[PDB]
Amino acid sequence: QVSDVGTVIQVGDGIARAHGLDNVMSGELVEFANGVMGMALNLEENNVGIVILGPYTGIKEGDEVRRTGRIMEVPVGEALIGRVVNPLGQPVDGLGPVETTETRPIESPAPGVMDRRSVHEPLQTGIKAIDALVPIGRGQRELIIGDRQTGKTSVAIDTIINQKDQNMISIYVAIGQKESTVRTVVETLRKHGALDYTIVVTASASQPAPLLFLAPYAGVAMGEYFMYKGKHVLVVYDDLSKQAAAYRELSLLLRRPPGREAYPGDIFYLHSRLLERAAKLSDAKGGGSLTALPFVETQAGDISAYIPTNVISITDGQIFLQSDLFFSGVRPAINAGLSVSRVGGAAQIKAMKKVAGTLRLDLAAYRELEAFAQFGSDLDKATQAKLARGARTVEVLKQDLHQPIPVEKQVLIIYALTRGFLDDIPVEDVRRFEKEFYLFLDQNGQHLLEHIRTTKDLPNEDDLNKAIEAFKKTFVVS
Amino acid sequence: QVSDVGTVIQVGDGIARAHGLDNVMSGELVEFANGVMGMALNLEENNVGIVILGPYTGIKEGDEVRRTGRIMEVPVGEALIGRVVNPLGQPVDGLGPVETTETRPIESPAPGVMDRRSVHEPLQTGIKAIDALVPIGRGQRELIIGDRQTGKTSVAIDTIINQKDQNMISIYVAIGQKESTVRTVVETLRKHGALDYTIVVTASASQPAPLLFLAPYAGVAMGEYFMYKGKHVLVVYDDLSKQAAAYRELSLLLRRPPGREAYPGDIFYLHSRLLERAAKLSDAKGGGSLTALPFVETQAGDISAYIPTNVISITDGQIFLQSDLFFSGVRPAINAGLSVSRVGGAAQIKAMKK
Amino acid sequence: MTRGRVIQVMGPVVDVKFENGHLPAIYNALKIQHKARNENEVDIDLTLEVALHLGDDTVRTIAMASTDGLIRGMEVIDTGAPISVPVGEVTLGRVFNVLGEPIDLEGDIPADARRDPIHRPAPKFEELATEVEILETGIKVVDLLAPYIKGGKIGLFGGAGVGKTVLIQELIHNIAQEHGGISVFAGVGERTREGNDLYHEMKDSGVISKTAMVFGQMNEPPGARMRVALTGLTMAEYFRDEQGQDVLLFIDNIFRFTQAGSEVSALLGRMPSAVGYQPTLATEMGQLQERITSTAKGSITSIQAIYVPADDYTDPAPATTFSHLDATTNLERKLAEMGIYPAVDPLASTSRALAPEIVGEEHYQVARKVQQTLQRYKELQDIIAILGMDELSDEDKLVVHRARRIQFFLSQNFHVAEQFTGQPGSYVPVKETVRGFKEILEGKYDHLPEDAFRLVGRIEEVVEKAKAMG
Amino acid sequence: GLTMAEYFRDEQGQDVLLFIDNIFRFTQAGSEVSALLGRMPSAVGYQPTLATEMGQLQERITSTAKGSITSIQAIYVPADDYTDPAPATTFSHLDATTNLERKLAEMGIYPAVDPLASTSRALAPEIVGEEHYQVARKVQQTLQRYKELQDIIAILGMDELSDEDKLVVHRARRIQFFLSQNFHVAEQFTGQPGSYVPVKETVRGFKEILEGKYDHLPEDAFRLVGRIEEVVEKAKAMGV
Amino acid sequence: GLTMAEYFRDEQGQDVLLFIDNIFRFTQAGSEVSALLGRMPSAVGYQPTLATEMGQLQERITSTAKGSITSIQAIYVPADDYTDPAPATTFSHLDATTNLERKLAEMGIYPAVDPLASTSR
Amino acid sequence: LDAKASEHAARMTAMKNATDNANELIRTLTLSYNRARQAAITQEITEIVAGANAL
Ligand SMILES: Nc1ncnc2c1ncn2[C@@H]1O[C@H](COP(=O)(O)OP(=O)(O)OP(=O)(O)O)[C@@H](O)[C@H]1O
Ligand SMILES: Nc1ncnc2c1ncn2[C@@H]1O[C@H](COP(=O)(O)OP(=O)(O)OP(=O)(O)O)[C@@H](O)[C@H]1O
Ligand SMILES: [Mg+2]
Ligand SMILES: [Mg+2]
Repeated sequence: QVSDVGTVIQVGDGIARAHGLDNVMSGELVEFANGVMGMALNLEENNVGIVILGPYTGIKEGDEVRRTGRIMEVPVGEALIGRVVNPLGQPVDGLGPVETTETRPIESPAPGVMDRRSVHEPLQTGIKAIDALVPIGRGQRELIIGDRQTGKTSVAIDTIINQKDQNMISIYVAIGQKESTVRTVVETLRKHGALDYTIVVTASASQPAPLLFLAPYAGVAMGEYFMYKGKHVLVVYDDLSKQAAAYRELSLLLRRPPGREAYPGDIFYLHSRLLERAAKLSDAKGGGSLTALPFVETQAGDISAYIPTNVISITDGQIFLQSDLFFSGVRPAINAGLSVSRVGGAAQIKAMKKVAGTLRLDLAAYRELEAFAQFGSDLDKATQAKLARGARTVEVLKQDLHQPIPVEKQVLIIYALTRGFLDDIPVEDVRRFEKEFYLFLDQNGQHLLEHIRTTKDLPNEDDLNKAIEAFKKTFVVS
Repeated sequence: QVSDVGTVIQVGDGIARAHGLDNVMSGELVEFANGVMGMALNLEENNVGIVILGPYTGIKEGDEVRRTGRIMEVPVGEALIGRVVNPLGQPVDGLGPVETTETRPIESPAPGVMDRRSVHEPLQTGIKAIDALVPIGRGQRELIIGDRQTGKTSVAIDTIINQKDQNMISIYVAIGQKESTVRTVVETLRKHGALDYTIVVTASASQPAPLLFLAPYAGVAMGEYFMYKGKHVLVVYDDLSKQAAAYRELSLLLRRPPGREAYPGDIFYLHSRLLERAAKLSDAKGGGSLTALPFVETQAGDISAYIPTNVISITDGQIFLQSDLFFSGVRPAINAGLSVSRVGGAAQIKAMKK
Repeated sequence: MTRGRVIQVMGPVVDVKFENGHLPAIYNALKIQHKARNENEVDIDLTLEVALHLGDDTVRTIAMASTDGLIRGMEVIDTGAPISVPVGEVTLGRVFNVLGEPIDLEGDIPADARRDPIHRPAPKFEELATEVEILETGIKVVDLLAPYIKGGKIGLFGGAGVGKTVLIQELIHNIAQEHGGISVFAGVGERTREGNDLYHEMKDSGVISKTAMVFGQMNEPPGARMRVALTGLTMAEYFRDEQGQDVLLFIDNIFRFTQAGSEVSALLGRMPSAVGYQPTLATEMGQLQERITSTAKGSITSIQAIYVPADDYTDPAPATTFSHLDATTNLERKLAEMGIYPAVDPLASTSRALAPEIVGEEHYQVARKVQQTLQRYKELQDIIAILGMDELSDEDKLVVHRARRIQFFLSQNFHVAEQFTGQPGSYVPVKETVRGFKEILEGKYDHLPEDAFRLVGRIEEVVEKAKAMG
Repeated sequence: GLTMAEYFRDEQGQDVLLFIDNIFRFTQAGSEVSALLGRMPSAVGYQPTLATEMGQLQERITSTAKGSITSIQAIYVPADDYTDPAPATTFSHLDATTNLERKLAEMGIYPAVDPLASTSRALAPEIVGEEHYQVARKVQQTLQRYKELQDIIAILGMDELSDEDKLVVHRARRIQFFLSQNFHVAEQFTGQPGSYVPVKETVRGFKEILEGKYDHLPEDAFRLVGRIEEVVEKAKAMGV
Repeated sequence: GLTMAEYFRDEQGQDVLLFIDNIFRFTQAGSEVSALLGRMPSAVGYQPTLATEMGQLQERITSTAKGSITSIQAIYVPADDYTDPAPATTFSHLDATTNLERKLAEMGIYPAVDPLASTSR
Repeated sequence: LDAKASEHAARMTAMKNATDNANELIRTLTLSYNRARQAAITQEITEIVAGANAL
């Protein structure tokens, strides 16, 4: 007879409808008889639509549902560092209770237009092909897009590992992947030592659709707690497409008017809500910032689908990865042509800004003159030199797994390539030269390495060229 | 009372439902409380569906609706010449009221098979290309088709201007055009002196869809008055594409299932019963005529689209304007290959044939 | 009696049941002000807009903010009018959201300020001007090859790296200097970071003191993202109707207006149309666009940035938008990288006004000749890149000689470029620019170096620059 | 109309011609009504009962022992799409079909009959004759080869074909033009009067063209003539 | 079948192989039952719960500390469209992928195991 | 020498024509692709909505 309980009328496909609960809030969290949680989404005139956050098969028509009095929230705190949790905050690593003391709601307003600051600090991904051509800055939100099995997860893991010395906290969100893959990733992070400043959020494929739908919001809610106290947080989403698929399932099962490709009306509102909470806070608010790296899956290279187009419009930049280029030895496989970063320049140190100006033009020239490459071996003025330099560029861009390169060494190698020192070394000796160059530098270039690390600016031309010429003479040509 | 009075129960998107109105007939005009007119569309068992012909923000659930007893109709008369009116016959130029004394229904049957006659009188457009290659006779239905910015409006205006000395009455119907463009067109006609014999019917883009849907029928109803008295009339529709869009919007709001390109099934019947009312009458019927020049806008010059093919199936030929040829400096850019006049040749003076 | 109660919440769509005989009209705004009675509730400050009358004394509404925390049965108040936003001098230099509340940290507007409804019918037929006028922007390329029309709509094609914000700022500056008219910027679906950058740019340039900015950002609900353009338009219409001014209006991205309308239609549950758009696409676009006109006492001129989905110009949204345009401006990365500012494409840019009836015979002839010369130069590019300049025919040599002069003279030194370049800006009347182009075409300055024509403004400054260099 | 004709077919035993100006409007009107009757929409918005209604109309138009009805029906194809359900369902009810083509119409070829898509159950060697059958099959083969060559010819011209394929193109263009004819009723469109060509003359003319007896005449001489002799008549006095 | 294999894994600690032919049929059966149960179809007429059902099936095939189940699954590709939801949802679950290329299949060279379209972890 | 110069001129002109024809063909095919894309999207959404309001 009270307004704070209810009885279930319909059960099926992970949703329910209850009679009663006259005083429940829209978006509130509710509790079923057997103990599984729920969310009230549709408040009809005489019934309430509830999505079920767990195994629904234990629910039968006629059992009781109770209020909780809280809009959905997640635990936050430094105790979550190093743990693996589901979007509800309950640990799944098995290492005991999580021991938190604070909570933060899932849906909170984004920072206003007057609370933000222009992006000016660099985020060192440790990948040459990204730090050279596609800069990423703290506070920027960048889209990483590619086909299935192209290396996106490897790129994300490399980025997360590379933040070891930085004063940054990394969050990794796994939506709709194999629990085996998630455990492999956790093992890799613990192996490299990154699991003492990282939180992992898991919503695997066998889980009910609402948990997948809520995982990225749990991730941003956990990040914002560190962000608002003056820290830098990096967030990674594994599949916004699977996010969209889960939301589509929930919407259709709740019987809302279907739109294009059966997606509900506010799918763009959902992704905008998610990706507009990352920003660089103004100095009055605090020094903190949050940067987001959503992922999107392309079906056989199609980039014009509804969800990929929405995400491309929302974010500030794109990095495109291709299966064929991955097969062609370009291990990180960034298609530098149609990838872009709108925050370039401010997100780079002075040395990188100086050395990366020439590289894009050379790579573009190679890409557009490739017509004379396969069919060729004819004398020419430009292409005889332009294709020769472009091949060396493509060879230099390549990198091996789980070995992030410091920004100063990236600067030095890019300077060497752009100054023509590679113009005689054989193309299959280019990578050997690069490895030998790093090995030579680590001992014979302290006055360059530390100078760059201290001043953010290029060393003296005389000293730098002298060291490069010394190594170049030391080099062995096969 | 619920016999000649009703009460609104739903309002939305220009569609209203009313309880009562037992004696209303299908197609009757109903007058709301605040003076906005409507048309009784569907007479269901307990409620009447009304299409609001105006601004529906001032209509609220519970408002009173009154019958008028008149089938949907518009005023006609010589007093209408030189004025600018909305499809319901109310002036918008601000020059006072219109003193017509009689009306004609919007939905009227077309002339029969035995009432018509062969087209034999030339209609001079004053454009050398058209009058020499694709002639037009009185009573013909000729289509003008081409992409945006190809001079269709200018062609219509030139034709209307050239009728100064011929005995003709011109009716220019503007569906979905910008009010600035309609104002400029009216000023051009006034300067050249074409408002001695012209009526302008306008339903701009900001108006609700039902007025755009009704406007061409109002125009042809105005023309038929002179047509059946033995005069010659010319009617121009600025574009039937925008009327088709308005009708698609109305149908989808009424929740009728869409067909090809989301158009309703009766989109062909929408235009056929409009263009079938233009004809050359017989000597016994009076010898009057009505010539129609509908416009259709294409996308990238594709004439295989649904609406262009539908309209081509109805009219007696079409004049195709070539977009890139227009871009090349020849402004009356007539694609001679795709332009044909089926009832031409006989409708051309002897001098031009040779 | 103006008290209703929430009866149903379905996300953004909220249903309210009013007492019989007191239903609010369509488009009216409803307000909810709920304080948490106990610890099991949350505070609510939410505004709703009426959309339909469902019958049974029920109203279906669209929310202007997040609906989380609503409880069935709380009180709803009817304001008796649509959303109302402040108008006048108080709006200059301020930043607002869709509801008309100041977003910048400078402080709120007093309740005694005048406010106007967002929804109003378009101006009548006889209130319109009967003639076409040119809007003299003072920019050489725009004034010559793509003139602007008082009350016309202009689409702006481009992106990042091509100085779109610089062009916008210069338009605002020139209009406010030479005509006295203010401008309004409406950020429909703008990225928040880009909006912050634009605000700081305008504050640096000093045009913020003579413009009003309204922001509806991507994170907001579809109702707000749909209605922000109309509040911007109302803020402009006040100055058009009361001050009799020539006012600029900038709509940040008009495609997002259409797609937000589509989302709202889907939420209200109406059947889709071609490629899934709302049935009322044309009607909504018309109701927005027809209020940007030139009347007997003033005008509003709109510069609109347009996005083309899938690069298909036949898509219904661009197809409907282009039905209202009177001009076009394309920004070219080639020109921007080459060094021409404002980097407007002299060939791709078009205008309806460029006709002898509207502009004049001399201007029309000069513009056509400039276009032909640039087209010929564009033709000779390949044979130049392969054979070499001296290999050409003599007349082609003359054409190539003259074309670079024309290309550079189309550049201009903007006032807002002073803060970086150190060079004072210039405003060039259309008569001066047409005369200068006539002189250059007639071969009078074939002896001056091409670098004298880089950034000069009038035709005297190129002579002075050449004389100063040598 | 069908009932009126069936009276003469059955009661009096007359041979009856039946013309139907457009049979597609019948199904279009059916679809227009179907929504209001409460039926559910079908694949392309048509009525669910499209095939049954058309069948019930079509099986009445048949020739029995009492009399013979020969029916000629004009069918509209919306949006030039031959896969639309209304044209797609009508195919199974016909014996001989002629498929008109907009592309052939624009080239000035009249009547614009597609020579490949058009079919007839009467094209068998024991019905029309061995010679007629051979000529028809050879003409269709040549036009099929010419249709296949279109992509190469468009992308890089006729200069890189082989000698045999060039001869195929040379024959095919002339044959395609010769299939055009000047109708009696097209007198009002162009002043040229019409012609009536017997089947024996048609077969002999196409056999001659296939044998190469007229390779030298310009292709424009074959347009809108009729008999093969008029081709030579037109080639003379044209400048040849 | 999976229930039969799970016993050998958990109860006896063995190593098991599970051969499943035409996963596409398993997807299509659910796609058929969804319409009959009366739920609004997905993008290409598939059921709304395609991903959830496929995950709840596939994720039970794992190697635990007690034992391992390895599964080899054949998939018919509908009309060679790899963008179909049934194969698209499968890609995110397979460690090794072998592609039977139609180009090699129809030129007379079998087993049509594509040497380069194949991927493997 | 004259014959070789003529051969290279012929190659230049003919290959220019071939490239231009390829570009025009690509443009027309792209227009057809856009029409097909829009038609497919419309048909998909119409069928989904019919199956949804069937209940
Ligand atoms: N920089 C690299 N160096 C060496 N190998 C790499 C590199 N990047 C990716 N790879 C290899 O490419 C393969 C695919 O990469 P990865 O596992 O990250 O897939 P993914 O594209 O993220 O796919 P999924 O959709 O399954 O998440 C792996 O075998 C990985 O080792
Ligand atoms: N015969 C002509 N001679 C000279 N200029 C012409 C001619 N016809 C059109 N133009 C020019 O082309 C412009 C095209 O505008 P017009 O409205 O006439 O064409 P439209 O294709 O019907 O346009 P829309 O449907 O977009 O309103 C005219 O404003 C005029 O400048
Ligand atoms: Mg992944
Ligand atoms: Mg026009």
